[PDB]
Amino acid sequence: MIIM
Amino acid sequence: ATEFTPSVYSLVSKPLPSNSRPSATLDEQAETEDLISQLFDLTADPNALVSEHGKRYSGLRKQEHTQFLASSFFQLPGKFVSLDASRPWLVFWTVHSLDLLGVALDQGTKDRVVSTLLHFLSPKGGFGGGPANSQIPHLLPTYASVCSLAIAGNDSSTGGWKDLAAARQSIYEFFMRCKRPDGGFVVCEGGEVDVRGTYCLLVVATLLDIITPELLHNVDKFVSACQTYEGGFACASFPFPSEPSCRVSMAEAHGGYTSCSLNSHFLLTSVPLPSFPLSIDANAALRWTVLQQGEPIEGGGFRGRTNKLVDGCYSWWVGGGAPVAEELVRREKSRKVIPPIFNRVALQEFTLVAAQQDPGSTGGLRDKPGKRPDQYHTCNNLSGLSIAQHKMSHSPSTVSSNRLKFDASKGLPAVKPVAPGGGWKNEDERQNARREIWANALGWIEEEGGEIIVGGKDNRINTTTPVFNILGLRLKPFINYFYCQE
Amino acid sequence: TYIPMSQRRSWADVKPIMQDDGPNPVVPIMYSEEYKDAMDYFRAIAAKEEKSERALELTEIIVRMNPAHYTVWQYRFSLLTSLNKSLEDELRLMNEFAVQNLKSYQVWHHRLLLLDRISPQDPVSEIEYIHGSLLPDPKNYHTWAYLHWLYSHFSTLGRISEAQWGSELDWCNEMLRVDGRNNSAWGWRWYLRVSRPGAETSSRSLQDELIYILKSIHLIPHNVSAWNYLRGFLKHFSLPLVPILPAILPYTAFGFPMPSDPLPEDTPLPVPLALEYLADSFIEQNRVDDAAKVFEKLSSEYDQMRAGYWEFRRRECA
Ligand SMILES: CC(C)=CCC/C(C)=C/CC/C(C)=C/CONC(=O)CP(=O)(O)O
Ligand SMILES: O=S(=O)(O)C[C@H](O)CNC1CCCCC1
Ligand SMILES: O=S(=O)(O)C[C@H](O)CNC1CCCCC1
Ligand SMILES: O=S(=O)(O)C[C@H](O)CNC1CCCCC1
Ligand SMILES: [Zn+2]
Repeated sequence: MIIM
Repeated sequence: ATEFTPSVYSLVSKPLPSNSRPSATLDEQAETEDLISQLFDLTADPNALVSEHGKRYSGLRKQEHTQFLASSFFQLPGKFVSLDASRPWLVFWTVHSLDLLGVALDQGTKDRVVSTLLHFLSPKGGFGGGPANSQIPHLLPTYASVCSLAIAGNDSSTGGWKDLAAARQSIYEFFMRCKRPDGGFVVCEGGEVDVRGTYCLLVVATLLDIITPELLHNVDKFVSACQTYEGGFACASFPFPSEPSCRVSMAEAHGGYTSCSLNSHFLLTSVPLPSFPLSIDANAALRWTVLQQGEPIEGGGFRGRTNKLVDGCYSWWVGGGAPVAEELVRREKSRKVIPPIFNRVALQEFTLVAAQQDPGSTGGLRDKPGKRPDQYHTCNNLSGLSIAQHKMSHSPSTVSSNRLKFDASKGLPAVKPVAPGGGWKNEDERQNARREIWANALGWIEEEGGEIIVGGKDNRINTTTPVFNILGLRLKPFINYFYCQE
Repeated sequence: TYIPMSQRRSWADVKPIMQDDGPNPVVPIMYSEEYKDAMDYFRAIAAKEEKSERALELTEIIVRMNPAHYTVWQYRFSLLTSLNKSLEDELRLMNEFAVQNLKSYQVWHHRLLLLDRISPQDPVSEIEYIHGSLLPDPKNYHTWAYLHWLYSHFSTLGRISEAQWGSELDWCNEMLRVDGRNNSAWGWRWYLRVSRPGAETSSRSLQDELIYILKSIHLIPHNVSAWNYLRGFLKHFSLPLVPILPAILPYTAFGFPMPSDPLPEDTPLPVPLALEYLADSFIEQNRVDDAAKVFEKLSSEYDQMRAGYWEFRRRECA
């Protein structure tokens, strides 16, 4: 879930 | 409504041809084609009138997805430490998904959401990924926190919106501290510069009535120069000095950054500044968007960039960008002087057949078969599913009706710009800006008769708004609060 | 077993600060004892704005447990600059992070800040490191973005020689030889050959580029990357499509590369983007009805996933  | 949206089950599935030239890309592609097509083969065609015997039923397992989101909502295992700086996103993914699934939180739980997020708000401006005593503010948690407050908050003393209104000047000052002269923003102090930050900042500034000319200077140029030769948008553009002599995109067109770029640009088109925003190539963006929808053998899901794999989260990033690209293309056609632009049926089939967790397990939606579901893919699969189910367009007559009802005499205090001449020239110009920005933010409609609910009406989820990605029934009272409209 | 930091002599003077979640927070994470302890003391360190070696060590401990912790990375870089630490030693640590799987938007940005501050007169060793790092994942988006930034930043300083640019194109050509479907390497070629400010634009270079593009299409006729590059190339340089049509027409069923006379095996025809090329070339010739016919076939027969888009393009012809 790495969007930041 | 389906003449030009053929079901995946109605088309011939065939592998991407090799041309007798093997490569690592093709090995992964073929393996993924096998995985998805085998699951479709095991699943009853959702368009069939009576569900077939032995096959899996593809109906949207709304209660399983609710339970998936509930269990992670009140306690996360220690492994989620890797998302400790992303907890506002965990909130947003959860509460937007529940909105889409039509599941209400009780007031006590909503109050817990509001209180958790307000503890992430720094007095100097902005939300961080965790409590203000532990994390500095960051543009991305600020978007996720603000949107989550739109979903879970209210106008009362415990509703969070009042605190947001009081934070407008400090949030604005945080945004201005993030601003680079070339039109990019750092995501946080010392942080990276890309269109994720631009998108998150512009959404929040639009919703909270804190847009100024000085905030926006060169922001359009930074985004426009992110467009690549493929027609999508890269993460960032690089400014070469002579202000800059030229700007160059820094990587591939990607669904995530194309979503942020289209949405940012769209938000800027509401702003009444001269020769602003610098144009993009809307036709090339529309072409890139539709080219990323996968073939029937890969379930009609979207990929995020050329020659990579389909992934359910791009139902939102790429699928949700389609109405925006379509509207920008419509505007250019009208400036020079209706069939669906992507396969709305196939995208729903991908969501129902491939992106749901296998039945009777943990629930949740996922990137693709073989991947564990998580909150992020649950939210983005459902957000994209909503865009596929409901024909969203930006309605000039709706914007015109919004302009007719806008009350420019109501509003919160104007922001005080950081530079003396950085605000609007006068109240005529500022109020016209407030009217245009508010009226266009509320311009998205679901087209009557445009609904396509693959698999029957029990699969229907609520309508999300393009650009913002919250339900219209959340967006309207939220932005009305901050602009003092009613 | 674990030794709490309240029991450490080096830390005995620091009163930890608890996380300020409020009464009953949503999405709470059940932190390990080690992580909670380190963050309790980081909160104390950061609140007092201590810039020290123990604070530096603490930030490493935290980003090893959570590489995405942007606040701690920000503090770590401010420590490095405050303490005048060896940024070359820090780069060596960052090589290991990506090696020990520790990666993120923050690790990559930290590396960029290091390179910006070191400001090497010659960034060749970093260029070579980045090339090597692409072996496990040759499409890693942050890495390709970082490589673009590195060449762009150091070329603005005048520090990229003609030899360096030439070896970079050699490296890019080898990447596309190993996997011509690597769209990230196609994007890099576009920077090297077209978009970067120092790129040569001559009659020779346009001819060479078109040869490379067409050779690439004939090697992999269904490679979308090569087709998009061809279309971007022609559009960018305002080159007409018709003069190249001989090399494209065999896929729609002179002096530039033509398809192999027996087309490679596993090349089913028509290639939809070849039809897109043909239709756009009809539009170039104002033969709008011949273009509409090709769009209709893409819609109804040859690219039915995009039936609606191709129908839209058909209607535009009227
Ligand atoms: C509002 C926000 C935070 C938008 C972010 C949207 C996204 C998804 C941006 C993409 C980030 C990115 C390029 C990560 C790189 O690693 N991801 C992949 O490689 C996945 P793929 O193979 O599909 O490209
Ligand atoms: O798939 S979902 O709709 O989200 C939830 C499950 O179907 C629940 N199945 C129950 C089995 C026993 C009888 C009552 C229903
Ligand atoms: O008054 S404000 O500046 O708005 C908020 C306080 O400074 C909180 N600072 C935190 C200290 C620990 C590290 C993360 C930031
Ligand atoms: O409203 S309609 O589209 O005509 C038809 C219904 O929605 C069908 N929903 C199913 C009913 C039986 C249980 C599983 C779902
Ligand atoms: Zn994904």
